[PDB]
Amino acid sequence: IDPFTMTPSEDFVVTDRGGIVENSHRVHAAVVDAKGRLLYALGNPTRMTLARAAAKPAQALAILETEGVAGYGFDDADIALMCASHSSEDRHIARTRAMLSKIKAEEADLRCGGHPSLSEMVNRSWIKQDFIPTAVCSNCSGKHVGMLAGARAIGAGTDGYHLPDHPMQGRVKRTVAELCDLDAGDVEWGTDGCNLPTPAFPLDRLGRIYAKLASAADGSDAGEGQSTRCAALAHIFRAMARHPEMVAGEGRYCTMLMRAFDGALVGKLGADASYAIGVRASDATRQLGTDGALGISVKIEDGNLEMLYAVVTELLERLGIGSPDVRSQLASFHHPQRVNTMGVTTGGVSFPFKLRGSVDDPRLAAVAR
Amino acid sequence: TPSEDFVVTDRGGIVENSHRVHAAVVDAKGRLLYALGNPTRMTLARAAAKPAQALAILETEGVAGYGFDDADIALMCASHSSEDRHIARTRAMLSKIKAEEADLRCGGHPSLSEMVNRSWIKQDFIPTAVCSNCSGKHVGMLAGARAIGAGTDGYHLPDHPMQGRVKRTVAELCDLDAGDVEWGTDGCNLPTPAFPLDRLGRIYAKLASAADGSDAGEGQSTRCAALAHIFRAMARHPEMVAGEGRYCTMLMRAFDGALVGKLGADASYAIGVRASDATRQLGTDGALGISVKIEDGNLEMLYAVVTELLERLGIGSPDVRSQLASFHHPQRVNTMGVTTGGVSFPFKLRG
Ligand SMILES: [Cl-]
Ligand SMILES: [Cl-]
Ligand SMILES: [Zn+2]
Ligand SMILES: [Zn+2]
Repeated sequence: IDPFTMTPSEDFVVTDRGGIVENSHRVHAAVVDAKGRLLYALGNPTRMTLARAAAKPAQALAILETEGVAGYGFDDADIALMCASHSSEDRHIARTRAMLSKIKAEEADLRCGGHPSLSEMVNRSWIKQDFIPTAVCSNCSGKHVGMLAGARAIGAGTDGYHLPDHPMQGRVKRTVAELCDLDAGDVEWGTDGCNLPTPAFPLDRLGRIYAKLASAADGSDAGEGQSTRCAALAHIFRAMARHPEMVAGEGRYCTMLMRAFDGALVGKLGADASYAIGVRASDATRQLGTDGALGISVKIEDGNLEMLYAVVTELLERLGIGSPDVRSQLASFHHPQRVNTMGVTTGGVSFPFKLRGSVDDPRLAAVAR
Repeated sequence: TPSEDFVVTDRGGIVENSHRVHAAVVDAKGRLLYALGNPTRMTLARAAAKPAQALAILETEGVAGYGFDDADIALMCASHSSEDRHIARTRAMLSKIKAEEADLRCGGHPSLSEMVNRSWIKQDFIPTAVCSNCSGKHVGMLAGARAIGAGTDGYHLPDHPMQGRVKRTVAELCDLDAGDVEWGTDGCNLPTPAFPLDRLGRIYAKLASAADGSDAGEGQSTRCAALAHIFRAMARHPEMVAGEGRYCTMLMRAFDGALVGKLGADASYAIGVRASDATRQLGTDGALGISVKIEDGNLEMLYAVVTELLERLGIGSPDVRSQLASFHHPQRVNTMGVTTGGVSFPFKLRG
């Protein structure tokens, strides 16, 4: 009610029914440069956050930096599937089996389990057949095959490749902290749905990982000499952008986003409503005030995915990233339909949040909340 | 100032999501006894308003002649799972009023029970009007429109006398002026009210209080008698109010007449508790009402919080509440059988 005392604690996405507030959801977001400097924020941009599957490009880097993995001949689409929370479409299952074959492993070697598909259409096909998904159907199956590959390549057991004491998980933990530029004690660890260790760290550092992806892609495309790590980051970016259907699937936000942007960015979902985007240097990033790549990370405090995709699409519009025509491929996510059982629209979504970082009285405190 | 009351989920002790909780616990006159969050938050009651809409139906002149029974009234109060038995009862109620499915003005939707919906998907079933979770309410409004000789084609429109009756009855049960109730449109295409959350608790306290007064042989107005009947119908036929496995059904079965409870979509909940040792211990001499809203709309968190609140209020025994253990602490087990996290209730009741 007072535009001059607005605060991070008031950064919301709200749904209404005939103008009456239905639900409200707190938003947190960080927009960072290629070194992690914070450029813009919503909510608490340093919120300690479970990255969930948005950490997968970092886990893929740990796989690709494992000595001997290159000999298996994983291609870009295989790397994309390592980075994926796929919809368990037949092509994802088939590629998982092909990756198994490249390392001479079997489905029984996987330590992830089946689950209902992340795609409603795939799940409808499974329901019709009373199909029970198995390990090879896991949305994380590509990451698991990559972890198996790394365990085999260094001569570790494949037994227990998913456990924290295994050297593959030691490599993951170190790689995540290094990409975030954190000490190990500033990264916390739980266990994911796919039964791997999964990291939590300040939300802005998830943005920093993705800014580093995009920055590495810029350096590779420009022909700059790169470290082995930067070359591997550039390869991960390229793989995701070239095979975005491996990263998610038909009708999925990550796939539709990356297809619409045609190489300009990569993006990835984390469960419980986190999202991360790495944006290559562009006219839009320069207008935001940086000379290199950019990273964006978002968390919806209560975990609602429909709201996450609406907010991410709104934030891209506010940041001037893309064109209206590019972002219009995402219109169904930006303003989710609210049509009742008789075809009547009953309400909608609104975005009463305010990006900070672009000028207010110096006496307005922005308390991260 | 409202407290900062949350339910919080974790993964290995690391915070995953948090959800703001609003709750009101009120006496039979609506006086606020305990609260979480903002107990007066303006809130869409959604289907938690259905007992008030059922009252408007039952008070309509001539509706008694159709011979609706207790299970029919329960289905008027329902957000049912569209099980075959709910559809069958909808058709039986249509027949009682000499109407047809084509007269309904609600539409089909995926079932509120995931198990039912999977069964529909396997069979390529397209739900129709008679499968609406609100089908019983719609048959009741048809019945009221026909009973007073109003048109049936537009019984769902705000300008129809049945909707005028509903709008008046809701404000009267809330003890609000008409202008203090706001109205939107529900999923089933009826007008749907919003009012302060504590007033939703007040409606359910009046249900339970009427059940107590009928049980006790008090001189009741026709309205209190009808409220008592609604309470009794819900408690006697809780499977009509929701369905197998649903929180409302399991809650009411566990309590065996001691309370009624009802879900509103987007995570509101209302309970009417008959006077008991537990209510007297809370400091009231009559019935009480409980209303809850999860700010972000998460249903799993709603049922966890409602069950936690019952435990904090002492309502029921530990043995009775243990039937709801699966809702109180939702399972957090991964695809390989490993427990990955849990739910916590850092909130504190304000008295
Ligand atoms: Cl919402
Ligand atoms: Cl949650
Ligand atoms: Zn995983
Ligand atoms: Zn309805």
